[PDB]
Amino acid sequence: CPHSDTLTIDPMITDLAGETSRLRAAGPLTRIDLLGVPALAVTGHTLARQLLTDTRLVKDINAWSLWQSGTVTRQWPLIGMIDVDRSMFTVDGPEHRRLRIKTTQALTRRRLDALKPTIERYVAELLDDLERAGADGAVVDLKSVFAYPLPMRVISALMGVPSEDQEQLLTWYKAFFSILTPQDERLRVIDEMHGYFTEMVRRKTAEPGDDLTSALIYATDGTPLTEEEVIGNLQALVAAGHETTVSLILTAVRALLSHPEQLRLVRDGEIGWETAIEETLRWDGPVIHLLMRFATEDIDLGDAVIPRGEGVVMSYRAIGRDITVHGADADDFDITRATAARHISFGHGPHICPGAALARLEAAIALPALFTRFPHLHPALPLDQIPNLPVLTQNDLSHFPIHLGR
Ligand code: HEM
Ligand SMILES: C[C@]12CC[C@H]3[C@@H](CCC4=CC(=O)CC[C@@]43C)[C@@H]1CC[C@@H]2O
Ligand SMILES: [K+]
Ligand SMILES: [Mg+2]
Repeated sequence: CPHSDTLTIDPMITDLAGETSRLRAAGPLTRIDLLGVPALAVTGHTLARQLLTDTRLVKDINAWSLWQSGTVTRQWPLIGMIDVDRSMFTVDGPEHRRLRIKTTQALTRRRLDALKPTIERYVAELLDDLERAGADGAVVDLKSVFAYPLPMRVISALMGVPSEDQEQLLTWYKAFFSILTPQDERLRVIDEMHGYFTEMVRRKTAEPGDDLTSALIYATDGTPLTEEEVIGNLQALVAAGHETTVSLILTAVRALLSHPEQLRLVRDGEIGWETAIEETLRWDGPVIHLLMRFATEDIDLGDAVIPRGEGVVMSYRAIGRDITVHGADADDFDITRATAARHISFGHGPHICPGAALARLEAAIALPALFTRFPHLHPALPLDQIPNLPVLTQNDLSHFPIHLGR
């Protein structure tokens, strides 16, 4: 714990709070190390906003000098987070809008109303599971019984993933995200995931349905998307759709239970559940780091330069704790704070999250339904002793022991 001018991101997530504070105090641009690979980290709000609209920063991995020289390869444990197939994720420019449009149109709040009953149905279902599990005052894992399955169910409904394949998806993703997965196994899981979605796209081509995957395939709007692009989008939509939303639900519940006066505020209708959700995103949101962007040429920030070829990471957790924007109490959870909804936790610029409306809806429906159903819900384990899974880029809580109460 001597001074270092490069900040190593610990992959066991041993001290997230401290690391997040360190990242802020070294910011708003600072050198980080990711499992032995160097990059810059944007930890400031204003500077992130600027760079996320800066055209000289591209997603394409071939723009990465460390990928050109071959000093970073597929053996890097984080490689699956950026070296993926052509999709809205990995593209920039006029091409990019073509890859987003059907998704953004499908995920407008008004189109989402059609999905609302389905979400309600799954929330009711899994609450029933919660009732049965937590009977006779037993300790229950809120994640595995409620928060983990709900978002997969919902995104699978939207994309048209069959009910019976979802378990296997969840197993893959656990392996994919965990630092502890052997790299040879992770890459194999990555190939198996690719294989599954390739066949899902072929199936939806042969027999299209009332789902977004079928819309990605057959476009009214009216050049049709290629096979790589449909598959690519599909992958991005399910992975993101599931992994982030799980976190958002668990962190909201933790935040509110650990600040019961504030839970009271939303229950008695003085602050919207929605606002509670926004402050959760600012304070304790699903994304820790977002890999990764690359400079097509030198980028001059006045008293700093991002060199051509260099990798740039968006540290969205640190950005949410920005004191310049949120004030001295940034590190506090406060759903009444004036800047609650002024975060960029869904991102900014062209690559801004297209599912943001769905995420907000899922949480807005899930949270009041949870606490209405179980008003004396409380932790069977001190909330501050709930550990993160060793997942470096994602705010992935391990387990959430509760009693239904009463
Ligand atoms: C709490 C929930 C969520 C959080 C915190 C979140 C956050 C983000 C962020 C920060 C990005 C990109 C930021 C950047 O490029 O720098 C993103 C991209 C994306 N997200 Fe969301 N997201 C959430 C839920 C979702 C949902 C529900 C979906 C789909 C239903 C989704 C689908 C996508 C896709 C496909 C991309 C890549 C978009 C692109 O690069 O153009 N995410 N997510
Ligand atoms: C980075 C991310 C989790 C990993 C996702 C990413 C969307 C694109 C994507 C496609 C894949 O095939 C692997 C998972 C990834 C790399 C998600 C967007 C927000 C979320 O934090
Ligand atoms: K690839
Ligand atoms: Mg120094």
